[PDB]
Amino acid sequence: QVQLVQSGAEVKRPGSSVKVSCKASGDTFINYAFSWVRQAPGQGLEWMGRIIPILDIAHYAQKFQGRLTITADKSTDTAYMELTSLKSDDTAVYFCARVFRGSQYWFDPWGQGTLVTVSSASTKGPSVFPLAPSAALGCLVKDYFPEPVTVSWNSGALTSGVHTFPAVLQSSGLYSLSSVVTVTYICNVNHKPSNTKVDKRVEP
Amino acid sequence: ASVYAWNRKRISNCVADYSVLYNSASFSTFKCYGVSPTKLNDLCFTNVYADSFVIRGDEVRQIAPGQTGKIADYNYKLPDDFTGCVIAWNSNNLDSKVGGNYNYLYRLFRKSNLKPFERDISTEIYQAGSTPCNGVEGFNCYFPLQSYGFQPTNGVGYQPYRVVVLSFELLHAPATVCGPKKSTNLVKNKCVNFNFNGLTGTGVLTESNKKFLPFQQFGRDIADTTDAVRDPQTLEILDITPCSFGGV
Amino acid sequence: QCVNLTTRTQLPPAYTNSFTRGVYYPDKVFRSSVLHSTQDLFLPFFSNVTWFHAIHVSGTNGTKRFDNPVLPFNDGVYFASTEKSNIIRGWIFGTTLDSKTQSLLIVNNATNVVIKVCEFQFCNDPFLGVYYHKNNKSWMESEFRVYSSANNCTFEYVSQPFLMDLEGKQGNFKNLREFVFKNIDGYFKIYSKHTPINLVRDLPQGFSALEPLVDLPIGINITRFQTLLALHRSYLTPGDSSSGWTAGAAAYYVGYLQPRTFLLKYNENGTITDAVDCALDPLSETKCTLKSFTVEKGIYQTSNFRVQPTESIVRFPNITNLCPFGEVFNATRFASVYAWNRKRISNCVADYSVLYNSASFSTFKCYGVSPTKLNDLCFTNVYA
Amino acid sequence: EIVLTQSPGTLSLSPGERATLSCRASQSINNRHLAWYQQKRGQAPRFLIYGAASRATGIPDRFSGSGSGTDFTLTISRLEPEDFAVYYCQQYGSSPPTFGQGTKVEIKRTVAAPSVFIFPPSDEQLKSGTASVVCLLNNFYPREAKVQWKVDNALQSGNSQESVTEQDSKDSTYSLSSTLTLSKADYEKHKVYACEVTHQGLSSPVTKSFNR
Ligand SMILES: *[C@@H]1O[C@H](CO)[C@@H](O)[C@H](O)[C@H]1NC(C)=O
Ligand SMILES: *[C@@H]1O[C@H](CO)[C@@H](O)[C@H](O)[C@H]1NC(C)=O
Ligand SMILES: *[C@@H]1O[C@H](CO)[C@@H](O)[C@H](O)[C@H]1NC(C)=O
Ligand SMILES: *[C@@H]1O[C@H](CO)[C@@H](O)[C@H](O)[C@H]1NC(C)=O
Ligand SMILES: *[C@@H]1O[C@H](CO)[C@@H](O)[C@H](O)[C@H]1NC(C)=O
Repeated sequence: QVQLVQSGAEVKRPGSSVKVSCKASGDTFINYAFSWVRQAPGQGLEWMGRIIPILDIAHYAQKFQGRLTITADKSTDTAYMELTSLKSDDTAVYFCARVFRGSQYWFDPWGQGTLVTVSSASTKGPSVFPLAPSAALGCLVKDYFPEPVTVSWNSGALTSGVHTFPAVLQSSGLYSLSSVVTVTYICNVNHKPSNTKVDKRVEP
Repeated sequence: ASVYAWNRKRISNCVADYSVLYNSASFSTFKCYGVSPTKLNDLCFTNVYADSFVIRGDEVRQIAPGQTGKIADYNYKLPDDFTGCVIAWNSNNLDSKVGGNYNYLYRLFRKSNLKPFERDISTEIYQAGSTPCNGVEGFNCYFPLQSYGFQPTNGVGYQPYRVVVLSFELLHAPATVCGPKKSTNLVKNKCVNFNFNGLTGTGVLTESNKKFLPFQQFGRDIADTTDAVRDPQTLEILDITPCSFGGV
Repeated sequence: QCVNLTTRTQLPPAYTNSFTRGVYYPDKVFRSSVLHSTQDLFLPFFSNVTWFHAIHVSGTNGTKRFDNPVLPFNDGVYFASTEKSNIIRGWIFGTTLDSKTQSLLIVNNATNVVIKVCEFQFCNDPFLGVYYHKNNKSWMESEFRVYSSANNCTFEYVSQPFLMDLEGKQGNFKNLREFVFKNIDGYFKIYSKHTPINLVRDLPQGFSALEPLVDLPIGINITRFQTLLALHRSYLTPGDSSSGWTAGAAAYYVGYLQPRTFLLKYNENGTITDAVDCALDPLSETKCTLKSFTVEKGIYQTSNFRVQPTESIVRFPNITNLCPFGEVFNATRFASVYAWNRKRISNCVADYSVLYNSASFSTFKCYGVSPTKLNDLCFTNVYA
Repeated sequence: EIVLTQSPGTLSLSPGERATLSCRASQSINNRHLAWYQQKRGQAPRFLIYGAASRATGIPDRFSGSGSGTDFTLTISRLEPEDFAVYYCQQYGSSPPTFGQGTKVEIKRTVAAPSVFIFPPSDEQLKSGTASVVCLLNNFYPREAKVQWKVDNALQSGNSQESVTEQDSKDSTYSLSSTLTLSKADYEKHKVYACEVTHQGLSSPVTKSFNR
């Protein structure tokens, strides 16, 4: 019934501002307030602020008074959240919540979250490497910023023990993953945001 | 503004005309309480007010001395001795947008009643039943304010009606809010029908030998009768002796 | 700025008696040779007022006392000032005085009398002061440290430029300035009556009517007020900026107004000369019921005596014949929406409180009557 | 009042046994104002219990919580396989809403040793300066891993500080990767290269390693 549809991922630039929406539905927009809560990777949740559509009052947190501006249009039933002067450590999943119109409230209805990455990089990233062993074989990628990458071994045929590891930025800044499967030999790497869906053969 | 946060406007030190508003043919209701819709341009008041709020059509009748209900007991209450004129008119042309205008609120729930001429902008959670709400909103815990939802496609009882409530007040203090009256010449030594700032009557206006204090303007006698006043224009003391009368 | 004064000797507050004080003009109508009775906010006769003082010459640690506390403003304050060197030169009115609401300011410097109604951030100890010099025998007033901030104003009103004395004088006090502050009908009425006297302590007795002074239409919430004094800081007694300050010699009395009935007498020239205060003693009650000031020998019926009810008792028959609410709610098997059952339970004393305050029913939408007051509505026959 | 700390942190429990999640608060919550959530992998948190006593809309009776002043406890009786996510706490008795850390409940199975595999650089690896030697630790039950990639004479990190985590797989197993990032400068001439794994259950299983 009550579905809080949000926007998608926003590839923004460092030192700028973003604007994430929250499409409210189900019930009336004026009988329920809305709060935004961010989630840093593996660091719990963090309450940023809350707005009252019926009262047009938006009281933020002590660490967001000045940079957080949350609005809400009572005509399209959409809650907006804008953050100015974004730092590098703002790659959190911003969630939308339909809180009550009281002083104390609980975040019962949630949304879907938006993984907005502020610190960004360039394009033309990954380049598959063979990594020939001397009992398994994998197609390793390196130095790609755009998150939505897919490394399907053998075009999705030998997907038995791939276990694609979560792409994490070790020391470069552009996170990378590795799909290593047990022992044709040509894998299939396809970058959805970019236009370089090249492949490579590995000789175990 | 809203009904629960009506704006009070103080009017003083000016000349106010009311005939141009009654004959404007735009105000729907022009009900006067304590005074008449006419014969008001010849009177002078001491301190009047001007309230402004927007209610619906079916609640315009509740803005009156003695009327009770929801908008007249929790948002704006008028006293039983209200001496003024209620002015309201339909405004379904700029206060009702497409989809619904939610910029007007009214207090729906309240613990006690509302004393006349009182403003309350508190937004605490109304504790209904017996369970303490403690700030949360849930069962037996309703929000005190509610939106109207003014839509242009509604009946005559669901359209915005801007209401202006003038609260006249006549006291013995120096009156400021006067009417459009032409000041004549002060005639003395003859029983004539005088017309002061609100103390009318007939009598022989002569010169008095008493001492009016700088703050005193009117005067009275041992039998609660006005026998001396102070001129509005000048600073002379005019003793009001009664007109000549007797028996035959 | 704020300067927290130190080196102040502590002393419990003293209390004096206001012998027939606080009577002002109730209205603005001239009346002569009449005994009109009024019922307004006056000061009761022989009332227990609070006495403040600042007398200290040298001592060992002295009797340092700078009485500027936060005092309540219930319905009006009868402010008297028996001074000789113009110590009390302003007041402060408000409710919180934390730069969060509208407040008054009645400061009286040596140039003007500022009555601005801006929103100030008042310190914990607002004060004024003069600066006496040794090379020059003048009195330079440059210690105006009352407020620090200046937010929105309501009614800013400056006064005409003058030259106040602000000199130090020793001897008997000869300046009695009474003030009756009151905030009713949105007007902050101020009264004043300056009367010379020759007294140093135990403020004299006598009748003195206070004429109105101003009718400032501010209409703000006034709950707590604080007096403003001026210290006579000089180079004779050195020290720190908050320790070397030297106080003068003054004393101000604070009172409270209560709704009382009076029988004030107007003179032949139209001035109040006496009052009866028909709430103090049966003698005054009789003097007012007889509409005079001199009673005769006899018995006079003044009022009536009625014992007021203390408690309240409500009695009703026993609550029996409970309606079978457990059958319709706590049932083994219910019917479908198609063949919905019917139950016209009537002739019963049903309590709808066990169903409202149950925390089990999800929805309790009461279409029609309110969710409450259902225990005060006697119906003929209800259905389920 | 503004501080919430999870006592368990992690809980390796078998499906069927009762669970106990605690949330310690600095000050005392007056009207037991605490709420519990459940955030699955790549999903939004799910509201479970309001007031730490009663479920909100349709949460089964298996999720129960106690009421206290400074320390609340959640009792997930008869734990099901689908109830394996991260649970959070939220105290709504103060002005700023504060959350907790999060307790992840995983599947408890038999302890299994990993299988070490080292991938030496390929042909086009020592010329581009992107040596990405991977040490694969697959099918190991204790996710606590202290793999010490001996890239030099000592157990230094150097250019191997990936620490790639994993997730709860279908067969309750986990896989860890240890890739390198150094160019053709350190690997071209060094002391020794042997992926050593100080895994919980063994001492130092080294298999298929090439020195220098
Ligand atoms: C005022 O009250 C004090 C005690 O608070 C008492 O000692 C004093 O005699 C009183 N003064 C009167 C009644 O005039
Ligand atoms: C005046 O009022 C405004 C808002 O009405 C407020 O922001 C400001 O601080 C006030 N004071 C001054 C000096 O502007
Ligand atoms: C004035 O302020 C005080 C401060 O607590 C408050 O108790 C009182 O109710 C206020 N009065 C009005 C009329 O708002
Ligand atoms: C009243 O005024 C007269 C002047 O006409 C004066 O002689 C008399 O003393 C006054 N009365 C009093 C009590 O001052
Ligand atoms: C039904 O039973 C419950 C518990 O036994 C009780 O609380 C409730 O009051 C009962 N219903 C009625 C209508 O009495």
